[PDB]
Amino acid sequence: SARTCPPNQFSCASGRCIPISWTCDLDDDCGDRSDESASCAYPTCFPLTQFTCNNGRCININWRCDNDNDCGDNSDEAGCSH
Amino acid sequence: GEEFRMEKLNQLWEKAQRLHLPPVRLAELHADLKIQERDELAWKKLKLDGLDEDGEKEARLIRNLNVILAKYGLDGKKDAR
Ligand SMILES: [Ca+2]
Ligand SMILES: [Ca+2]
Repeated sequence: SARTCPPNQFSCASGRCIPISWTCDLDDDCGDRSDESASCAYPTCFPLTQFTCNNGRCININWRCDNDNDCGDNSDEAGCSH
Repeated sequence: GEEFRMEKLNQLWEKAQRLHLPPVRLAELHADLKIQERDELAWKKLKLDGLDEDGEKEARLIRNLNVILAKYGLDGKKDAR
């Protein structure tokens, strides 16, 4: 069989099925092992919904939450995030 | 690095150091972080497998996190401060 999943999604390690948007995003799934970086080659981490953490890092663009300024000298918050 | 291949733990680990904490605290924190690290990684695979969809494992994590928060106080702007 194909065991690669439709183009709208992707197949994890053992030919499973996970949504395309789960690969290179920030969450460690299992495309290759965690489909993070070692899959899409990480072109500037992810040019979809990204914010730049501590001195040029890449975090979720929607990590604001508190409505103030996140990463820069310290992390975004690590409070209301998760 | 090879152990911590996730920025989530990396940024939290350094945050504590940037706030200035003694080695005795950093040691316990590093240990506690390892418990969460493996747990989240396991939970990730679990969720894909369909082992936890109700959010029981994460609820347990939150309870443990409460202990951690009340032990190291690493929150920020929870509401006002
Ligand atoms: Ca991913
Ligand atoms: Ca924020």
